[PDB]
Amino acid sequence: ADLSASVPTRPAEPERKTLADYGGYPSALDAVKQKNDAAVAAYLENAGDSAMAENVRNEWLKSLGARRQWTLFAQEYAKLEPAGRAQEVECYADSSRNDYTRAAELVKNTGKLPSGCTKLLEQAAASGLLDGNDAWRRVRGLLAGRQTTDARNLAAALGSPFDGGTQGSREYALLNVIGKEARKSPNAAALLSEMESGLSLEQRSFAWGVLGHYQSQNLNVPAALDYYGKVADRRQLTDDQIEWYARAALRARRWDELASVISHMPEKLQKSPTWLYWLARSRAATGNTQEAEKLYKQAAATGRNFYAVLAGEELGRKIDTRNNVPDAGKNSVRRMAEDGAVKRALVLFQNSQSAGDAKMRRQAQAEWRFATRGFDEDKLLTAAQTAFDHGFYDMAVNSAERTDRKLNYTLRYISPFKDTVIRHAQNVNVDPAWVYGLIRQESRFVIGAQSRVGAQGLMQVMPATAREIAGKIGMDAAQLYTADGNIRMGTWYMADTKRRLQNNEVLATAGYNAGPGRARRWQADTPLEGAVYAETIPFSETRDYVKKVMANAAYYAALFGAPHIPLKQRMGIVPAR
Ligand SMILES: CC(=O)N[C@@H]1[C@@H](O)[C@H](O[C@@H]2O[C@H](CO)[C@@H](O[C@@H]3O[C@H](CO)[C@@H](O[C@@H]4O[C@H](CO)[C@@H](O)[C@H](O)[C@H]4NC(C)=O)[C@H](O)[C@H]3NC(C)=O)[C@H](O)[C@H]2NC(C)=O)[C@@H](CO)O[C@@H]1O
Ligand SMILES: CC(=O)N[C@@H]1[C@@H](O)[C@H](O)[C@@H](CO)O[C@H]1O
Repeated sequence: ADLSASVPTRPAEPERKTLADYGGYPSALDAVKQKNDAAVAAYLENAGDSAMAENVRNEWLKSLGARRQWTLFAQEYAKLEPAGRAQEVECYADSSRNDYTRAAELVKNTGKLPSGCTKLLEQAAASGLLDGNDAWRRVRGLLAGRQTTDARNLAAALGSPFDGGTQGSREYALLNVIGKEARKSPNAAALLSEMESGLSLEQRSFAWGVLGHYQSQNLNVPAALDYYGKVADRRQLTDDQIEWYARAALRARRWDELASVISHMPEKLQKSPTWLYWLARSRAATGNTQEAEKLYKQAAATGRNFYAVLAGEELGRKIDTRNNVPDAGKNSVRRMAEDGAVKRALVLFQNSQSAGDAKMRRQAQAEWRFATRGFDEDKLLTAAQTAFDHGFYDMAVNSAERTDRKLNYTLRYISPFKDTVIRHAQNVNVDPAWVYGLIRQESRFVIGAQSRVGAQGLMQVMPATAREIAGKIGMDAAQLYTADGNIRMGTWYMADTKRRLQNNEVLATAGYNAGPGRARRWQADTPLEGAVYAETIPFSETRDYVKKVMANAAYYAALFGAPHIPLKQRMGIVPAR
């Protein structure tokens, strides 16, 4: 195979123009918030075809839609690239044309939606254009999610308001069971059992789903399964509720019930790597061996993710990190940087480095995603190398991981900084592939990374945690902000957290992100299969984090040439508390 040399040649602008436009970008976003339409229009008038312009235009359109300025809205909406239109902007545009095409899928969402989309659904409901079953499921989901005003407004649009005498008032009164606080009460199940006979099938099913969901996410597995067992129509459940029913069944090793629950999930959820793999494990455990193999093949086909790897291992396939494509040609790598949109991203990236401007760097990321948005796989792999060469490490990974068939593992799983990471890992006796896997997920190798809550650097150590580490290993807490000190702190904390959690690497990974006390709370009174512990982590961020860090670690270990450790063995057994 050759990679194609075809690269885009979009109009380029001088560095001066890119930097001038960025100079005005924060003020343009402020002008949207201040409803200074003349200022926003002036910023966009001579903007390049950039992510800056797209972002300002999208934010402007949300404001124009909220203010029902439809002539100007329609004019600016048409200027967006279709794949660049924000969800809420699309909802406003369709609503302005009385087109409720999107409502049939949007109403399946049981949580907060942007205002334009929330209103699209209310308008569809008032015109009788919503499926009633789905609409009331959304009302219930909003009630259980403390979106009470949105629930009230949708019920009113359905013709049954909360202060009416009918269905809406009954749904609203059920907050004494399904409220965020009510559902935790020791008497919630007794209260629901007393009123059950007066509830509809759908109200009963949803309310038992709320109580089961709370118990399951609290890891009270027997009670969770008792409550979920009372759900007569499982399709009434929110997606989170039915996934937490599956998680309780998985954790209890109820393979039949797990398969039954998965069969009631939306098709989208059934076809996820998670539930393809665990349904396959259920079929294996019940002696449905050929069907297990079929499901493992489907899970393995979903990509490079945690469950695709575990599914491959059940088929006898181990990770193989050789590339199945050649390197991009160097002339194409050079010409890619000449494309106007790629150049703009590289200009903002390089100037963010030289000027120490973290906000400019974030907009450089946005320009990169914008520039590469439509790219076929050959262009993605070419642009990934362009990014890597310029030191734009997170965007090298971003572009390389977006392919489906053409795999360059050296750009998906970059490993800069080995002259620092490897020795710090060795010094505390921790697996370097695990450290690289953790860095990839934490920062994507961005030296200056800072999360919204203040986690800092390559290894995303919190200032309060850095303070404690510094006091234990003879450092100044400000070394958190240097690459070498950050890696020393993060590796030491991986090792210390592991020591505190029965020396288990799965617990340590969870504890790094959620705190050691959380990781320990999530253990059971008996041992847990490692992937079962991971899939039943109550915090969605940490659950996703553990699977991504451990899958990354498996790829790094293969690239590093370490003795082979199957991912299922890396997950191993999480000990009883
Ligand atoms: C929004 C979001 O999720 N951002 C995450 C960010 O949370 C991740 O950072 C991790 O956060 C967790 C949760 O706060 C940190 O856990 C705490 O860690 C400290 C230090 O180990 C624990 O305090 C100590 O507890 C012992 C036991 O009782 C006491 O003896 C000590 O006195 C006490 N020390 C101090 C200084 O108080 C604390 O209990 C943990 N919290 C909980 C709830 O268990 C964790 O350290 C932190 N990780 C790092 C590497 O800093 C971040 C990284 O994944 O990602 C996101 O930005
Ligand atoms: C810069 C930033 O926000 N990085 C976060 C990190 O803080 C978090 O621990 C991790 C969890 O998946 O996800 C990364 O994207």
